[PDB]
Amino acid sequence: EELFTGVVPILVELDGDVNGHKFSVRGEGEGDATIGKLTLKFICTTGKLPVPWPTLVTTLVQCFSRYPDHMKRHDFFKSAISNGDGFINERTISFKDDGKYKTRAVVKFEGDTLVNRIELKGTDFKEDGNILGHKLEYNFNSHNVYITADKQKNGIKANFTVRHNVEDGSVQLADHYQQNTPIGDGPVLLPDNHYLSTQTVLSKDPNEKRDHMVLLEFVTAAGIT
Repeated sequence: EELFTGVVPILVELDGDVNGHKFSVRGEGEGDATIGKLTLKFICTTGKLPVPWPTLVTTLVQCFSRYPDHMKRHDFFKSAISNGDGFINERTISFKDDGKYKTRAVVKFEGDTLVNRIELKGTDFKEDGNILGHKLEYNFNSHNVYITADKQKNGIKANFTVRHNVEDGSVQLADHYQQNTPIGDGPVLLPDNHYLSTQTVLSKDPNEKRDHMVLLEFVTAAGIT
């Protein structure tokens, strides 16, 4: 196809509930799948965010990952978007010794804009833990997202552990269980085992007074040759 040949505008909408605390996040930016780069700004439209921004990074469009040419057949994300009318991204994020997030999102184009609509539910968090107690540093480490084809439902699955730096020098782990499935019936390509290498830098908009997160991200596919 040709849907990701240049810079594409992106829109992210997230509605969540963590331990009863409801909230909403709006994301605006653009992506360039050719170099595997994302640049988006996120705002909490309901006031202050009840959880640390970094815990939402993975939830807040892997179709923008850079897949080297020889791995083009393994780019399930792009394939599903152009042959299956987008895809669904479901995850269970388990924070060690704390609560967990369960997320469902639909990723598809709306006009010339790639949209990621998410519903998030957080349960069993310690009101004084690293999440609700905002004890995580404002940064984000580099991770590898291991992808494999689903064994029974024409889709993929991924597993990886995100490492959140705690302000006391410790690290808060977040195990991710990911599942993707195209929204449409059409034939989408299934990949062989491989992973996505990711780098992310978080920052602030000096002129933004609402709770927010400016984000820069580089993702590259690897594991085959």
